[PDB]
Amino acid sequence: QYEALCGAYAITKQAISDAEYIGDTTGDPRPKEVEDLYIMTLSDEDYNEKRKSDILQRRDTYIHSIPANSEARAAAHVAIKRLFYKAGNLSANIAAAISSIKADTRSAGEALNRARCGQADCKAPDQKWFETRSKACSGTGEQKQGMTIASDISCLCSAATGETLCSRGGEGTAANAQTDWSTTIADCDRNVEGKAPSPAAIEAAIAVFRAALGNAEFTAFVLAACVDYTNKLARGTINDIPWIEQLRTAAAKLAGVAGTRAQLDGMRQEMRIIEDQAWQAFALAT
Amino acid sequence: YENAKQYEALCGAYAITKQAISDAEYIGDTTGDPRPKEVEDLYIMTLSDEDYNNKTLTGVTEEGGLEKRKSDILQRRDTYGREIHIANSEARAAAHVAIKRLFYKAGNLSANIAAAISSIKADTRSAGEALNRARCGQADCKAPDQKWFETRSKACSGTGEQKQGMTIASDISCLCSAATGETLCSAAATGGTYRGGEGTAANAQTDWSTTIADCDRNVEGKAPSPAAIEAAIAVFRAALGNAEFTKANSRKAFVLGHGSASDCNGGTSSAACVDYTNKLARGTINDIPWIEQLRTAAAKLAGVAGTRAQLDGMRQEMRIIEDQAWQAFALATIP
Amino acid sequence: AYENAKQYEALCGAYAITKQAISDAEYIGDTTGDPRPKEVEDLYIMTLSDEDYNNKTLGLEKRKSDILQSIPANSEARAAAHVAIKRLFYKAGNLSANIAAAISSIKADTRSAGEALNRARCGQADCKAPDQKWFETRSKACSGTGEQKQGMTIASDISCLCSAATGETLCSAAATGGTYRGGEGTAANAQTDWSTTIADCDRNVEGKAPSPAAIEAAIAVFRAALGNAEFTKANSRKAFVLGHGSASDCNGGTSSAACVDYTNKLARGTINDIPWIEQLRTAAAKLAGVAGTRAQLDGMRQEMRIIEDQAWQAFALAT
Ligand SMILES: *[C@@H]1O[C@H](CO)[C@@H](O[C@@H]2O[C@H](CO)[C@@H](O)[C@H](O)[C@H]2NC(C)=O)[C@H](O)[C@H]1NC(C)=O
Ligand SMILES: *[C@@H]1O[C@H](CO)[C@@H](O)[C@H](O)[C@H]1NC(C)=O
Ligand SMILES: *[C@@H]1O[C@H](CO)[C@@H](O)[C@H](O)[C@H]1NC(C)=O
Ligand SMILES: *[C@H]1O[C@H](CO)[C@@H](O)[C@H](O)[C@H]1O
Ligand SMILES: *[C@H]1O[C@H](CO)[C@@H](O)[C@H](O)[C@H]1O
Ligand SMILES: *[C@H]1O[C@H](CO)[C@@H](O)[C@H](O)[C@H]1O
Ligand SMILES: *[C@H]1O[C@H](CO)[C@@H](O)[C@H](O)[C@H]1O
Repeated sequence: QYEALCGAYAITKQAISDAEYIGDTTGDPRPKEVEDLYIMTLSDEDYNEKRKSDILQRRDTYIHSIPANSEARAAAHVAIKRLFYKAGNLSANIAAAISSIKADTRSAGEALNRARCGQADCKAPDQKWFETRSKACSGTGEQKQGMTIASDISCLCSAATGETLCSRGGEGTAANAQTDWSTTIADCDRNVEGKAPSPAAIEAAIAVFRAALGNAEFTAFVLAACVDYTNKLARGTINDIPWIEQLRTAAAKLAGVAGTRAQLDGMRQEMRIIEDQAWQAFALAT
Repeated sequence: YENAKQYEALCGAYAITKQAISDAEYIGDTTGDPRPKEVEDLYIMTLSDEDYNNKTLTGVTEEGGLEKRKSDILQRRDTYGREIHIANSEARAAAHVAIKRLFYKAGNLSANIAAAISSIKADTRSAGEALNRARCGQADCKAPDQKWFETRSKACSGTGEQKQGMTIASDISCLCSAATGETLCSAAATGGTYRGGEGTAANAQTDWSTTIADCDRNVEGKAPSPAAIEAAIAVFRAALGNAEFTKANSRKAFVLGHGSASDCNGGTSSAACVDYTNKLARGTINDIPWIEQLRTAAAKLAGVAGTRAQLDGMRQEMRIIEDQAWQAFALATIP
Repeated sequence: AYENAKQYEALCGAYAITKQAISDAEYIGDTTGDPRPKEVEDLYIMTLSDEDYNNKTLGLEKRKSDILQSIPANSEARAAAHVAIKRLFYKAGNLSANIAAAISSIKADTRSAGEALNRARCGQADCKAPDQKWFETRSKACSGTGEQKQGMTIASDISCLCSAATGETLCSAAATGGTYRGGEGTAANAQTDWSTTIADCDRNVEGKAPSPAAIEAAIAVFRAALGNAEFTKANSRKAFVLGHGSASDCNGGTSSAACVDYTNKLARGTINDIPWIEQLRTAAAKLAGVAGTRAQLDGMRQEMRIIEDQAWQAFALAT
């Protein structure tokens, strides 16, 4: 077999790229113009920073002025005061939304890693990744079945009677599994160029796993073999078996990045709108 | 122990049909959808003494609340101080048309916003009817009764009248009901009633809410997703196969069963099968009646996502219309 | 009998998407908001000063009388509302230019996507009529014995998988190709074994607009069907074969021989390296970029309409 096992390894060894979701970062801060225009409309008390220098210069053609010190300067100010506040109070929402995405992506990254490696220590092959071959692949004494992606490449790919079909029944092959990890990866780690994670790719891998579920050897939701996920299955759902649940939790956090993406793009457009709104309000002060 | 994977596929499809599509999961918040009260309140301001009265009955905007608020709009809702919310300069009149332009546009958008909501309401209910039409033979799917199955001969083997795939239940009933019993489909999977070729849909109903137990305990608190429908078909097509049958009209890969059969309208454990060759003529699994309804529901669930994008965009225009109204209101505050 | 249909249907789904039209106009809304709003151009002349008001710097009088069904009075706003309109005027001027580039970017992206679909089905971006250039020899298209032009086209893999001597409705619900028999690659014989084999797919086509997800979905369908666990000797990776089973060659005489052994063409175990899936991915990627550019297009149209609203607010100062 050995098809969904290495496939899930590539999906767990994908690359979460926060930058490909956050995107612009240029319109996210409060537009400099709605801040420069604001100061020039501060009447004759608050205006009198080293930033007044950048304003009233850099015409960019070959841009700003102190308007009439009448009520129109304050009349324009109260118009842009909300425009100034709206950008600043929207940039915080954009920044908070970015932190939501960054938390979700890494959390989905942790779930993707914790699905394969232990916690997040996949930099080196911990021995806790692989367990005994009676309580982890058979689950007799303790119900510790099918824990990780690599916790299943031990059974059906160790012991005897196999012509690399999956490229110590009862005992623990922890070190042999550590060696079998090197042999197994050699038939893997090709990756898929690590393009990006996708919630559909997790469901597709999950669905592909459900296809290979089944075997007609001697001791129903199984994959000799020594797998028998029915040990910890409890109710038939794979929502109990660990690595499927960890993959699903990662998809749930990854599902939220698109929702914040639609919110985030529209908020940036509003900032671009608030720029154009402000210039047509500086004319209020003639 | 025999037809376990096939049940897992059908139970997966049943799960989505048992899932509910709440309308508000797509419509969302509607407190900002209507015409903003700020742009309305600003419109009463730039009106002068004339046209500002209850007796303007010939033209009234939303003054069915007997006006009243016309003079009470000038409130004091601010910070520790009171600032917000009208003389009668030429700027007052010149600001009215600027508000009137956005006052119209906000109201038009409110109608357009409501129009997109009605599209979502219709599509979701139309989609909801489709999922039901797969689980039952109706758009309601209420009582596990009322004969939404058919005879064994017609529904499982397609001998008399080609009626395979009519409902996900019929395919579940045929696959999990035979004389020979085991943990074939589920734990309590014997299905003794629906055994003979003459076995009517009543027999299936009598052993329906006994083999469907695990499925209803496994439907989780999620919502149907168009990928979930396509996923449900993927596990279904993966399980379709039984290399043993009746030669002609035995196109396998269209058989949901096991072992030598020669029939699926019988008592043998093997006859716990459904041959679709007599319905899947075109050659596609997607021609099974509950597959099309699954795809019909998934298609409608993709349509509401786009209308949601239109709905969200309209509320953005409404909100920036509210801000632009204050800009036009600042025209009047000129000496 | 039908012994490759599970493999055939996966290939037929891809052929269905390639035989589908993207309709370059479905991703555009209208040519109303795209051009510069004439009202802003109209309001430009109502405050276009009194000098340069009819001085066309190489007409203006016809446009100044065009406004017939307020007054271009010489006040401050005649030069104090023009500046606000000027700021808006060229902002919408660049915006409509960017809109035109976005439309051209969409059209170029859809054509490149549509070319890729034709490239996967046929080998060229012009799927006009069945040509011998579409297929190649068994040695190349199916068995990989002599050259590695294996996954060139879906059309060659279909002809390799659904054509052999021994074959009763091997797939396609009607007949089996009887000329592409063994070393006789005869790409012309694969052309004779084409219209008979491909007629079911020319009925499975529907009004399903070519979508990025459907292309990735059909690839998953092919992934499931990719397998032949018996096959033959070294460099015969059994997971990367598409056939009945228990063979030693591909496209020979046996129905089993109707197989495609990508082992020689494939590398790093990535099916996303067979020619047709590559093009399918290229088409899917470009189609996604169409969605992104269309999202920009509607956003730009939104900014143009608000610019026109700002024009009156700027122009209302002249009263
Ligand atoms: C894009 O917007 C800019 C905004 O300035 C336009 O630039 C002006 O174009 C007018 C055209 O008659 C010239 O007279 C000005 O000298 C330009 N000013 C500057 C600062 O560039 C420009 O025309 C717009 N369109 C394009 C294609 O650039
Ligand atoms: C924006 O936030 C400031 C405080 O940071 C607050 O004083 C102001 O009222 C807010 N205005 C808006 C429009 O949100
Ligand atoms: C819709 O727009 C038209 C434009 O003439 C306007 O007369 C009408 O009042 C608008 N709708 C509403 C509900 O205001
Ligand atoms: C299913 O039922 C048949 C007929 O009784 C039996 O022969 C098989 O052994 C069983 O699995
Ligand atoms: C399916 O049923 C047949 C008898 O029809 C039996 O021989 C097989 O063992 C069973 O799987
Ligand atoms: C190819 O399939 C045919 C069916 O027509 C069978 O007769 C052969 O044995 C097989 O190789
Ligand atoms: C495929 O063709 C081989 C040729 O030997 C035959 O043995 C198999 O029975 C058939 O399916």
